[PDB]
Amino acid sequence: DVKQVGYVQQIIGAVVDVTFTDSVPPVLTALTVDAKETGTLLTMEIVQHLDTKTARCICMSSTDMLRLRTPVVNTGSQITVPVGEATLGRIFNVMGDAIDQRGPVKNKVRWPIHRKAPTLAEQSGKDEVLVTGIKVIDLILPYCKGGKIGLFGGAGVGKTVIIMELINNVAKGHGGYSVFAGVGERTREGTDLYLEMMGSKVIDLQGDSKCVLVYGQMNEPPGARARVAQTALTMAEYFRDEAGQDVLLFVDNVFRFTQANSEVSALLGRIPAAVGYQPTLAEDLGMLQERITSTVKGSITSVQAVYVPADDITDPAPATTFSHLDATTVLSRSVAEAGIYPAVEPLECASRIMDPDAIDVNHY
Amino acid sequence: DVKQVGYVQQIIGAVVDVTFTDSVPPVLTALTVDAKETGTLLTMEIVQHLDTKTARCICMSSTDMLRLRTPVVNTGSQITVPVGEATLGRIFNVMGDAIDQRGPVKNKVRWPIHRKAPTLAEQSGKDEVLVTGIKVIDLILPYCKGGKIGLFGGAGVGKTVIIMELINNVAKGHGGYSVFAGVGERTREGTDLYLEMMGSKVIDLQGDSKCVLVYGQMNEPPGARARVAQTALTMAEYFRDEAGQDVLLFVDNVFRFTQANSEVSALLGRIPAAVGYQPTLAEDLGMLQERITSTVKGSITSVQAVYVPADDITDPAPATTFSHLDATTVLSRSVAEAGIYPAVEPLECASRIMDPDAIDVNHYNVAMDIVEMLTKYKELQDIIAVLGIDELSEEDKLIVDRARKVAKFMSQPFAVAEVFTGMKGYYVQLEDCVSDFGSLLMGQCDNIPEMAFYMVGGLDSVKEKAAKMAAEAAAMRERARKAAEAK
Amino acid sequence: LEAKQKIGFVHGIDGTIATIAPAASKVTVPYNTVLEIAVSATNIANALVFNLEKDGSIGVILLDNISEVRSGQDVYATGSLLKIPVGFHMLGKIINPLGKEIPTGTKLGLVEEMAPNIVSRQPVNYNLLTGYKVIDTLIPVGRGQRELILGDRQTGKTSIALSTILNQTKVNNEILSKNNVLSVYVSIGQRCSNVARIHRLLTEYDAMKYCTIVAATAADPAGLQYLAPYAGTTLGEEFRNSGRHILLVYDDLSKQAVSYRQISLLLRRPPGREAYPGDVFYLHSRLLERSAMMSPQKGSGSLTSLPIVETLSNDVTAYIVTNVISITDGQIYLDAKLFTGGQRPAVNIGLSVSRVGSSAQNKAMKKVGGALKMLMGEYRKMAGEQTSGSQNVSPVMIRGARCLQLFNQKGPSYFMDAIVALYAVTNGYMDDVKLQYSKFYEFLLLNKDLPVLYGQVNNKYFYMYNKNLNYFIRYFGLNHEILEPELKKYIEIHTNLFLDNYQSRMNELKSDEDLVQLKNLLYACKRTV
Amino acid sequence: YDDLSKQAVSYRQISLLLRRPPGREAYPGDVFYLHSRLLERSAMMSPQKGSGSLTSLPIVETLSNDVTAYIVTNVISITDGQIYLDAKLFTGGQRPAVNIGLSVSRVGSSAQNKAMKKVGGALKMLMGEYRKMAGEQTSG
Amino acid sequence: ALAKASAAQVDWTSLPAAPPRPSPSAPDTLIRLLGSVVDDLADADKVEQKYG
Amino acid sequence: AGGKRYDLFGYEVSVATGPFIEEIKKAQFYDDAGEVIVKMNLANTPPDLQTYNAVLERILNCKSKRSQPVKGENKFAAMMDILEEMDARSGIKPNAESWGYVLKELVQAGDFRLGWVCIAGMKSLGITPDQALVDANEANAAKAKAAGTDFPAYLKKAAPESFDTKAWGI
Amino acid sequence: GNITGLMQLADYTYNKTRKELITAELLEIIGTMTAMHAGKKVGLKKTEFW
Ligand SMILES: Nc1ncnc2c1ncn2[C@@H]1O[C@H](COP(=O)(O)OP(=O)(O)OP(=O)(O)O)[C@@H](O)[C@H]1O
Ligand SMILES: Nc1ncnc2c1ncn2[C@@H]1O[C@H](COP(=O)(O)OP(=O)(O)OP(=O)(O)O)[C@@H](O)[C@H]1O
Ligand SMILES: Nc1ncnc2c1ncn2[C@@H]1O[C@H](COP(=O)(O)OP(=O)(O)O)[C@@H](O)[C@H]1O
Ligand SMILES: [Mg+2]
Ligand SMILES: [Mg+2]
Ligand SMILES: [Mg+2]
Repeated sequence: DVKQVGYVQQIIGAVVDVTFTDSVPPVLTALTVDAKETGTLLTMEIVQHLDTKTARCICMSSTDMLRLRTPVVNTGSQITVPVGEATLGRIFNVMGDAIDQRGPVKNKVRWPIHRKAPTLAEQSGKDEVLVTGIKVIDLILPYCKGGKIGLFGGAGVGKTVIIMELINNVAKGHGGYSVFAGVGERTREGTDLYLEMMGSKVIDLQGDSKCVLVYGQMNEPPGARARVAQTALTMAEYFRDEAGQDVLLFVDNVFRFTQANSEVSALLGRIPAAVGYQPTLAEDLGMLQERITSTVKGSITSVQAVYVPADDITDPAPATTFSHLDATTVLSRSVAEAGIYPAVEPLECASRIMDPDAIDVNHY
Repeated sequence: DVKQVGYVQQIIGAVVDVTFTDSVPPVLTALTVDAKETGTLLTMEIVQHLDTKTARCICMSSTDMLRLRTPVVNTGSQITVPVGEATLGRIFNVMGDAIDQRGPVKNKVRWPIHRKAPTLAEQSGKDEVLVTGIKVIDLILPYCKGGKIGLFGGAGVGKTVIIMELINNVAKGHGGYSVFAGVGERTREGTDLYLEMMGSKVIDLQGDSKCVLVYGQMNEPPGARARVAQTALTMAEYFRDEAGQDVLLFVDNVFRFTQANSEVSALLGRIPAAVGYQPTLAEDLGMLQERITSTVKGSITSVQAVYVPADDITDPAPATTFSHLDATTVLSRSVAEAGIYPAVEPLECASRIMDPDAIDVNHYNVAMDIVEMLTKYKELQDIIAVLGIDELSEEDKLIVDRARKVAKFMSQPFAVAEVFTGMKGYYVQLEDCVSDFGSLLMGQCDNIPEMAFYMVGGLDSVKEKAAKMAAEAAAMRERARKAAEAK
Repeated sequence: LEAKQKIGFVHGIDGTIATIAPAASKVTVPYNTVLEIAVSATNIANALVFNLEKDGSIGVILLDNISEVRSGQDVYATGSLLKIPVGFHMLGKIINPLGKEIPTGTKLGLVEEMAPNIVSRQPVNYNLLTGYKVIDTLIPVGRGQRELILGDRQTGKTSIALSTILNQTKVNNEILSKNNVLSVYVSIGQRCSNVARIHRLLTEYDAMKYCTIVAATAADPAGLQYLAPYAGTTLGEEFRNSGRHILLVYDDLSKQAVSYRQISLLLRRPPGREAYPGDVFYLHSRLLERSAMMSPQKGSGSLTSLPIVETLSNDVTAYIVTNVISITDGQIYLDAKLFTGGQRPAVNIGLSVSRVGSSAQNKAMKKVGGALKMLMGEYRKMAGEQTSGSQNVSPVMIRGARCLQLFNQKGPSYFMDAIVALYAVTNGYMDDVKLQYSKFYEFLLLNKDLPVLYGQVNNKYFYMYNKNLNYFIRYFGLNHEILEPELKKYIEIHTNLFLDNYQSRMNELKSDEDLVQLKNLLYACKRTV
Repeated sequence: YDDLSKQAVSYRQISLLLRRPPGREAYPGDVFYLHSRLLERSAMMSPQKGSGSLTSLPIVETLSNDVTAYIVTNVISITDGQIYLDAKLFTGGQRPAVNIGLSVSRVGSSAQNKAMKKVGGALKMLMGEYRKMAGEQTSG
Repeated sequence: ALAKASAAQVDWTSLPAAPPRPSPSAPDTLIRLLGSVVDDLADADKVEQKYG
Repeated sequence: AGGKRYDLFGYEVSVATGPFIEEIKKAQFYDDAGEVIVKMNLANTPPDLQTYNAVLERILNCKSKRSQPVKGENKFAAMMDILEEMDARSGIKPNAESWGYVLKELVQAGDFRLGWVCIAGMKSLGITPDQALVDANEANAAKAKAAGTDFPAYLKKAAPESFDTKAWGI
Repeated sequence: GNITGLMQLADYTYNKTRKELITAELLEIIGTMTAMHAGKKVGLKKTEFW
């Protein structure tokens, strides 16, 4: 059939307005401009309506050399990304496009990145200790298989290193497909991780790979960092639902997911909340968190890192993130300055499985 | 003859915008919306204008099921409220509508709610002390009849309880009348107060009452909770001006009046001032505080409560209330957590009629000597916490013990606190309240122990308690001996 | 027959909220009423009016099927407030605040109503046994009362309320269905898994017959998180008006304030302090003044409220916290310094009060709580001292510490099983034992009757096995002629048998195996008792 | 002036309701200039100008002994000295309850009389020493 | 929609709830025969009702 | 034809209570009787002593609380909760007839110890029991005495000589 | 020496928190003024274009 066409209206940053003559598509619909004009492909998801015959939409790639009367094309669907075993041992962008220069991903189906959370009937919380081998993490805040984890720490305290240690201990001897979401952290680290795993045969390209990599880093604009965590969750939810298999979800980190949505909310014109965050922060973060659950079909054991600017927990982003997790691991700087590493503050930490019903009585 | 009608423009929360073709009415004028559409008479009040055709307004009743373009009737007058003897022994709303199910109100006259403050000539400051029965107040903050009082304090300190006790002691003995204004109070405290005034027969329906009760509570919207204190003053200034009587005006509390207009200032479009308050706070409060004042005709002996959020005195609402009072009573968490009630900090509070000439000289000197003593007492906790009691002179240890005894002695049980204290309240007379502090001031009672002063009234009650504690100590001593004899 | 009335078309949509464009001019929409949005020929998206404007546009809160909303959809109007189904048929269910049931594995009630006026409510006379000794003795909660639960994250805020819900069950199966107190657990902005575990907990202890759960998760729209606690109180309406009793548990109300902030700011209301609109006090005021103990004219019903507010770094200076302490009668302050410091529930008594007091709690509890207040006021002044006079320790320093041990629990405690443990303290029968064995004592005092075992049965009736003496204790009181002497001639024998047979063996342990075994026993005693 | 701290609240009210741009403590920018319009009118005039004089005793209420406040900062920046009263001394029988170290007169001696310079110059040399001794000595 | 809702309501896989059971109220003759054992047997009955 | 009653707020109050007591006696399950108290109280007719005793009769003589059975039913506890609603809440005080209904149940329930509590409480309030019930209480006591049912059996068994979290049953 | 080491940190965090509280109050006021600017409408601007 014929494709709908719309024409740009105004541009303020990565945010764009588009005039749709007939009618506007639903929210989260993607919108594409050919690379003839801008020079590169540019997909743009709708996020809100301004009036009839108009839609406001954020861009993924940069808006450089974008004009005000450019033909935009309605794809007719959300941002679809690949799924399956073909997604294993490959690095992916926000748009689902592979960047590791290997070859065409042999996907069969693509799923959207935005999705309704599981129903209360599907959730099944089984409490089982996750032996990390790390010593503070076991006693004080014992992790839970299928539960969520939070590494809450400032700049230079050691949350990224804890993640690497968990990968070497947990992920390799996991027997389930792992996922690594880089969200506004160092691109350097993604290179080192791809090589740390390609040498450990976790990303064996001539064989069976047990890993998926997704990297929207800090160089990328907020339109990408704001929608890359969802892209990793699609990859993991396929293995949770279809395969019915246990998976790991390492996020590094969600504070830049929050930053990106804030940097956007400024461009959208929404009135900001306190310290300068978006009003919809709790909602935007919950729509992400509650997708990370362990259903009857499978289980997702997440390891989310979080950044605390100026060493402030009262920052609304971590403060909201506490209520969504099973094991809080609050790191410190003064502890790190004292030579202790991992710089855990056990008084601030907490866990859910820390009851005699789950862990044995002596450990409690 | 006909009353002009106006049509609504927009409704945002409690704020409404009304059109008026011919001309807009005065400010503070009332505006009825008939109950045919929303089920209840939705009265509204103009706060400001916007245009020669338009003016926005507040609603003291909840705007629900209210269409746009509804007719809005100009009453031609602001909120008329009833006044008289028939207002006595009845619960009233902001509009003067009686919410208790006792029947209609007889009213020969009905005064408005906003009125100009008394001119400087009309005022009259007569230095005359009020006997509360409370033991801190009668010394450091001797309340002046016809003056203004403020029970500043956070949450959980006893300001409401002090009001209940002051009602119990003053209002009974007050041959004039009394008025209570609940402003953002809890709806439960209204029951306790009404049932007390009925049990105490302050409110005697078959007989004659001497207490008006007005209630605009936490459940009500801001336009009601703001226009309550003015309602109570319509009640009180009648008894002052016309009847010439003396009046009591209890208020719980002045701070909810403030934030009721703060909740609307953003909707009005007024730029907010600092901590989140309206810019017109000081002026708006002054227009009410000045109405509370004695005149040549009569005397309102008001009492006010104030909420100090987070126990921060620097909040501009309390700080602006300082100027508008004569007895700035202050309560503190630190005294309350120590088991001392009323949790008054005598150093942070000071009255106006604490003079040498207005009151007795012995009273003044004893009070200032105690204030002077507790200052040093603070300076010595600051040392004993560090060094120890052994690092102080015997003359210094003496005033430590005396201040430690005055702090515990100025506690007092109240008849209202029978539930919490488990003990009957004591009424302490002013004359008895000076020969007991002054005695303790010059070492006349240093042999008496410390806890004997805790939660009692006068000095005669002490020696009763101390004689007891001697007996209940001898019991454990001799019972220890008989325990040794048995085994 | 039934023709739906349309008012306009959808102009804009910003996430959870929308802006309507009216069709005609003479059309007029009410305020706070529900609207409908024809997202499809089949389905409908409910909504609510939050603003009206000089342009005729309408600021709208959306509540269902938001993803199916577009611009230009036909918008209809019911001309009625938001309502939900109400009745006894809802007990034993989890329910969307719109009344829709959440699966697991006629009547309509207004969501916003005025509160009971100053004549239509009776003062607090009767109690609500939360099951914890600090809250039954020193912070007496009553019916028609609203008492906050403050605390930093992960301190026991949720668990006090759940344990209240679990304590009431045994009684409700014994007493008639008029004096039973039902419950409602409102989860605003929580995680859906926490709700599942709560459902399973209540279902284990069979507390779900007398409980409904109003779930508004984090993924749910902010308007739904906003109107959740109103749905809970809306169910409490019927049990008030049907003369019954009911309990409310508003899980975090701060999360109900973030939602109101989200709504108001996205609808271009002016912000205020901490970015809230300003009238967020009136919000919780409307919610919480609906709690009352209703007059006998109105059935002598009630609804208690246990709102919860999260706290950051143990401050009580945040906006919403002060806005709620202002409203609620009392507060149960839970300090992480004490939670982390060992004791659970981590109630801080210096900052936790109740503005009802003896009038709520029981005749048998008045005389014990009035003793514990004196004792703790005296122990508060001395307990800072590292005990130097080990044998010269005051009796208060003994009794207070043993009472602190007794305060340590995990689950609710039966009324008969709580007093008899506190009576011994206040009267000093439990002074020769050491602190660490204060609960094993209690265990034997409540679940292993020693004099029945060792033959020292001279008491005619008074034994802790029957469990039906609670009602006689509750009515007559402990300081009564028929119950005082038998009580003492149970506890003194319990103490002597303990001190002789059990305490003696305990202090004779030297090995690490046996001492670790005895160690874990006392922790189990601290949990189960 | 009893007092200027309320005068600034009034200027705030006016300026905000008339939508002037706000600033620190919600005051506008020219509220320093507000008090400079006023206090500089105080002067000791010249013998070409009658040798008259206008003195000023502006009162400014602090809160919890704060002097970092905006208005206090400003008036101190404007005034030719200051007086600082303390409640901790007012309660201790010291009335007027100055704190002589924080209280300053940049006009030190040119105002004083011939009989006053010697006396007060000795009192400075007495109290500056009295504090170094009184501060270090014990309570006992 | 009526048909869809009705289909969603039913759970064939699940087992329908049994009638409510009253308190045991065991007789004195049972207890006199078996003093100390009835508690163990009731616990085992709960165990079997759950597992077996 | 009686002293007019008043609420705490001094409002006049109805006394026409008979039509409600009949609905109690016509009841068959003793939870509906409480509901009759409720529907009576909503109508500005507060319960009197006669009504509460009608309810205690209906409790004692009914078979079950509700139509279906309920776990945790205690025929005694409902009766002894009405007396707390009577003395404390409502201010009414029971009589010899009320405690009579109460003691009959402990005879039927065989709980002979709680009876003796009631026997003592009566005379501490001036009330005197019927010896037909006192003798039956003593009869149940003597039977349970000779039979070893004086206490339950789980109390009359030795405790773990060794401390162990499992042996004690926790 | 130690007490001084604590005193500098106390003075430092006191002033840090003081300044941050000031900045925060400003941004509250500016948020409100800005939101009102959004609330206010644009006019017509009718003039000859020919
Ligand atoms: N266990 C450890 N032993 C030694 N050094 C450590 C340890 N953990 C962390 N560090 C040191 O801390 C520094 C930062 O580690 P990491 O890369 O985790 O920082 P981060 O927590 O990710 O903070 P940011 O994201 O801001 O860089 C590095 O110098 C690292 O060597
Ligand atoms: N009295 C208690 N005894 C033993 N454990 C307790 C007690 N109270 C709370 N806990 C434990 O503390 C943990 C958290 O309790 P709760 O769920 O009430 O936290 P919370 O106050 O809801 O904090 P958050 O809302 O952030 O989860 C749980 O593991 C719970 O079992
Ligand atoms: N005179 C007193 N004696 C004992 N306790 C008191 C006294 N006054 C206040 N309290 C305690 O303070 C609590 C709150 O009193 P209240 O007057 O309601 O506080 P507020 O005035 O701040 O609302 C009471 O519930 C009680 O526990
Ligand atoms: Mg890092
Ligand atoms: Mg109060
Ligand atoms: Mg919780």
